[PDB]
Amino acid sequence: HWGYGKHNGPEHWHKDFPIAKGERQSPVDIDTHTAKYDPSLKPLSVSYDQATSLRILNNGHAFNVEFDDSQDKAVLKGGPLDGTYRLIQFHFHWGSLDGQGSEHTVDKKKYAAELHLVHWNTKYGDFGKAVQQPDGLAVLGIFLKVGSAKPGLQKVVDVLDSIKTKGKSADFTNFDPRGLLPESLDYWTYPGSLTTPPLLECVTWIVLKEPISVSSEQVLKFRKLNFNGEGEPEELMVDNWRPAQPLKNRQIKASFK
Ligand SMILES: NCCCN(CCc1ccccc1)CC(=O)N(CCc1ccc(S(N)(=O)=O)cc1)Cc1ccco1
Ligand SMILES: [Zn+2]
Repeated sequence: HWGYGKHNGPEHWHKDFPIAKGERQSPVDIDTHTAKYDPSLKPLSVSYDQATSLRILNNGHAFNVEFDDSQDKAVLKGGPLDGTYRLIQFHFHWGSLDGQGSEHTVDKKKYAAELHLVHWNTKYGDFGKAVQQPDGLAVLGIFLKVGSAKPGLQKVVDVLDSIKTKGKSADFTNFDPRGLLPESLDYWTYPGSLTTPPLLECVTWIVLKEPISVSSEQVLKFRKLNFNGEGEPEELMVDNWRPAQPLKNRQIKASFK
């Protein structure tokens, strides 16, 4: 159905998902000179000590590392958020070359990739209910630039050969997502949407200012994945990012001066 090619990519999504042209779509460009410091914003609380990763899945658009979200084990709170949001999965968006790949941009700069740690508001009971609410999800976004290797990413990189094609999964227990964070939790925040269909306007976005560095070899392995299923013509999983969407009547707030 939808995808990232010329015939089914982001410019086509509105025909099946008319919210694609909505009032709070993501991603957006973060204009750093226009984002206002909000001293009312609290420090983020990232509590991943008890995270329970389970499985890694190639879903035909990215790969997801899935977590046990049946209890409050890995949660995001504070910052702009009211209440408690449970980690359900993380995934990335990346490019065919290092000069593109991120979904959010910073003063129009594109990073090589972007990590999304996806959390749902426990007041709605399950993820499917949460996505129907304007405050249902919180996605923590982290930019990736190419330079030195990220040691905490290597366990992900090394399993990708086992999930090359759409629909393949592999056991992925005991992975610590704290190894994917940068040092600083300074962030920008704004109300937005899922960046893939169904594009629901249910996300509080929290985008960290500090990128993580990954090595060229690490991102090259991302680019060896396939959008296609096994025994189908090979289409490399690259450029699985949606471009920036109109900001409309929204303000991006900064946690830092
Ligand atoms: N059983 C198959 C799992 C598929 N799940 C169902 C999970 C579920 C849990 C409890 C109750 C019902 C369903 C749907 C799902 O995960 N999607 C991807 C969601 C998603 C998340 C982050 C981003 S992003 N890039 O913005 O971070 C973009 C999209 C599609 C979707 C559908 C509706 C909203 O989304
Ligand atoms: Zn995403």
